[PDB]
Amino acid sequence: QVFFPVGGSYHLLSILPSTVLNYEVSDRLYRSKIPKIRLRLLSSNAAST
Amino acid sequence: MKGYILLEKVNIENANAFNNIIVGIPAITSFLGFARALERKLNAKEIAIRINGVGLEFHEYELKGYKNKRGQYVTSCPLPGSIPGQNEKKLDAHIMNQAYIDLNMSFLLEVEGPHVDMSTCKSIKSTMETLRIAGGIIRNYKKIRLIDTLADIPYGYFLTLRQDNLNDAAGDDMLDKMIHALQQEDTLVPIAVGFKALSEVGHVEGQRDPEKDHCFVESIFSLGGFECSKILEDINSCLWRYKTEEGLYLCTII
Amino acid sequence: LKSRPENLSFARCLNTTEAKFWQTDFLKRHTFKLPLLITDKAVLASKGHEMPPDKLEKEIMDPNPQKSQSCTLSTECDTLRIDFGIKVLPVKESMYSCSDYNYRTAIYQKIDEYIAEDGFLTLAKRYVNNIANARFLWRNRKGAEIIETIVTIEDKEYPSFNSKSFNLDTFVEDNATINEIAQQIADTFAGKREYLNIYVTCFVKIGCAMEVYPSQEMTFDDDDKGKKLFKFEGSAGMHSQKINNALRTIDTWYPDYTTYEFPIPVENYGAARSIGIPFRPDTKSFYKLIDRMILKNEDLPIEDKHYVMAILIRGGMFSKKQEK
Amino acid sequence: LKSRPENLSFARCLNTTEAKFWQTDFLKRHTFKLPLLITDKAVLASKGHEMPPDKLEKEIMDPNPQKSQSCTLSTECDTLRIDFGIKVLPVKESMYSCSDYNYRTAIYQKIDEYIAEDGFLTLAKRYVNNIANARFLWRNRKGAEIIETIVTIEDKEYPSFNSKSFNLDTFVEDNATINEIAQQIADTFAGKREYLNIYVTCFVKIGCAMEVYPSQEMTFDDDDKGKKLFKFEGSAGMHSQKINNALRTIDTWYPDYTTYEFPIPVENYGAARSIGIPFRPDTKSFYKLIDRMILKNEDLPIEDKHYVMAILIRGGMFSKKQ
RNA sequence: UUUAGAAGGAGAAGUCAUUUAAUAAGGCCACUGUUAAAAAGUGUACCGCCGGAUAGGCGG
Repeated sequence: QVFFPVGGSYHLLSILPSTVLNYEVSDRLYRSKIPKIRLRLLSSNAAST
Repeated sequence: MKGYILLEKVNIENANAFNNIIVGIPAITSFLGFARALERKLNAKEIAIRINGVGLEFHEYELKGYKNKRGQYVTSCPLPGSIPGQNEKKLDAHIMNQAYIDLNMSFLLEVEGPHVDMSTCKSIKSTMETLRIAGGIIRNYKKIRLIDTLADIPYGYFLTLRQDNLNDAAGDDMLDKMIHALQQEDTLVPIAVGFKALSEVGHVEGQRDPEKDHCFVESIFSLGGFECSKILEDINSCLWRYKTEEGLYLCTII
Repeated sequence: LKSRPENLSFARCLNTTEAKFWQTDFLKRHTFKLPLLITDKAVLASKGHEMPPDKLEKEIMDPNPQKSQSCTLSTECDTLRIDFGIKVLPVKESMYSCSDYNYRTAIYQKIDEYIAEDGFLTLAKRYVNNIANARFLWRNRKGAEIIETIVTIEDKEYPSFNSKSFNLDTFVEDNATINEIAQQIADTFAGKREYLNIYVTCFVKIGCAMEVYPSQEMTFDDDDKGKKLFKFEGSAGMHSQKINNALRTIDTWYPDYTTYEFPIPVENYGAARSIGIPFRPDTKSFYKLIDRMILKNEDLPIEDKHYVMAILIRGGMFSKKQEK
Repeated sequence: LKSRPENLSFARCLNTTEAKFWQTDFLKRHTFKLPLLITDKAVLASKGHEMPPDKLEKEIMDPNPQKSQSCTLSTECDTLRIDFGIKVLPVKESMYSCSDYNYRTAIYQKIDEYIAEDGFLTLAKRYVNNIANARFLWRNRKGAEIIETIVTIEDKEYPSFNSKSFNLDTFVEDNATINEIAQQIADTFAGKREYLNIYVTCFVKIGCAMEVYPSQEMTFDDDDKGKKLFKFEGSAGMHSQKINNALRTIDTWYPDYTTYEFPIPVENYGAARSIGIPFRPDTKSFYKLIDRMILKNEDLPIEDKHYVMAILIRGGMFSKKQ
């Protein structure tokens, strides 16, 4: 959660991640040649949970 | 009495570097939030100024991890100490996605308001020691200077917005356009530039501060490029400033 | 005041940087230094790990190719030098987020009462004591001829220490340099000072062409599974997390201290990785003390106050139990 | 206590550095030394390996291009000089991790008892014996005229050794210098001192422009193929973990010792590559012996105590799955 | 008011035995370095006296 300067006042944000976009990006980067990272910092149990 | 203040060679360690689908340069919203926090810290003090427009000049970078023999990057994370909630008493803790980066960069702030002089630089120097940049920790700095000429900017590569290259590519959805535009030009990199809106303004049970307006957001991604300081066109065409619309909190150049 | 706020968080007031390793000679340690680099290596071992008595009969005589990395001093430099720095910020101006307001006022009042009563001097003296004995040498420390530590604040070069003549189980309170450094740290802790900067440099006479021990990275890869050491700007170094864990090893007020007689790092439940059991799994934990201090007003003993403020300096997310 | 803790590991107590190779002349041994570098060399074999008779007829007369490296002495020096060092640390202050206190106290008590009876003297004598007979030369020991080993402690230069007289099968404990050094090593092992720093310099006379044999790099099937040699600070050298294997050849207490009658390096299962058979594949292994010594709390013969202390000196990862 | 706030990856190790790179050869022709200059900057600081103070002060 962050604070954004809307006008002269402030708004509170509740940032959420888009996992379907992440999966699509993973597929497209799999079938591509752009430099990329794997980021295997996860386990099967955690991903299940 | 408008002017420009340059913070020279600021070193940041363990800065956050993991957006949803981006690893590397942190989001521009982090730098703008740092500038806003600096302005708020000064305004809470006796010196009253205002900051509009920030320019970033990269000098060095280093991702936290190592490089494979195949050329890929493998990122490292600190050992998770303890996590609140369930299973908070066991020695070993769960590991989520994270990345970190060290970077040494210079900042250019377009500051406006009364009493813009060397006293303002001294105040910013005194009050900048209790701040963080994108979750990182400031360690050292070269100096703070008052700059009105473009020729005084040291050597470095600025970061601008190149959404035209994104919009000038084939493909129906802009993911294909972004991928194709990245294939044409190796300089272009994807960066996060703001947040969209996924709900309506309201109040919920449990938040950082139950007085402001709550709104669930998403991460907004675009393209960007690196331009040398010696071949920069103009001072004004390198700044990053806020932009507010109907749930379209964003950072741009203008 | 019925319970803890739904969103309360703190930040660490003791921020350390990444250490960097240099090698030099003892007689010229004040003049020159040389870089220390990390070298890859490969080993060929034998399968000696504990195997089931079925697989053992099949692969007892099998070779074991493995990869590793190592750091080693050169053949003409016999002194290891480690430089780093600390930044100190006030505890009161570190509560980044607090949803409630009465709880914030109560926390400020209790912090002010603790400042008026003690003055944050015990914890400051303990931290400087941990600095002086060079506990930050988790492995290299062992087998050292001479250990020398030097502390500088901004320009004043305080006299050097001798970490060999310091027990790692007892704390010293009678030392002029320790007294003034801890007094300045306590001044920055209470709120009299906006910030404090400290620079630490340690020389170790580990021997000629011996082995030094940098920090080890935590990486995951399908093909490689070897040992990877921390490289900092092309030189060997130590993580800031590892150094910070040594500094906050001040907890001597945990239950059953008379059965163990060694300090442990301060944590929410008193857990330490070295021992494998939590020393505060009960009403001596941080949460129970902070409930017996703020929610129901009660003058806790001085040791529990020390532990609570030591937790607060460490920082964390001490919020309420979140619910759906 | 009933079982080993879920996390248990011992750091090593004998830290050997990495050898560096120099070349010199025997008459000017204490005067000068010269660097010994490594030279590339490509080779052309004639396909001498064993092949099936299908492709043997068609692929026998072909050449074979490979690459490799080599290290030989110069044409003016006939002596090879090897310098390295050892650091000795107490055995008790070596348990890196242990997720139990009862096990730690039991191990400390057992080590105190072993110090009470023996005092870590036999193992110290055997280690100095393995230093004296120059078992660490490996293939450089073959076909040598004079081997002279010198051990220096602090500033006391101990009298030189004649390494060829010692036999690689029996251990001598009657030497004055060997016992004098082993006393300090045992004192460091027990805990009377904090650390010991030994320095070893070996002179081997093999002949003019002969060949020396440094350690060979282990290469996986990723980069390339070909022989690569170990270069320490430019000059050739030996791996630190290869010298430690030679000084670890003290185990003469395994079963069926009378059948073979030679020492073997201290291993968990008693594996010996020089003969290819395992000497401790059963209840005489370290895992079986340490359980009866600590958990069951029973007395053991002093040979098994010697073997257990030798394993503890080397160190390892003695963890236990739940 | 910063995808905010938090963090010990650690212990153990034998890479190795062999080797035939080898035969033959035409680097060739042609060419404008040019004009102008201050090594002087004091060129080297000596005989003596009051100083009993290696304090500090006079004469040619």
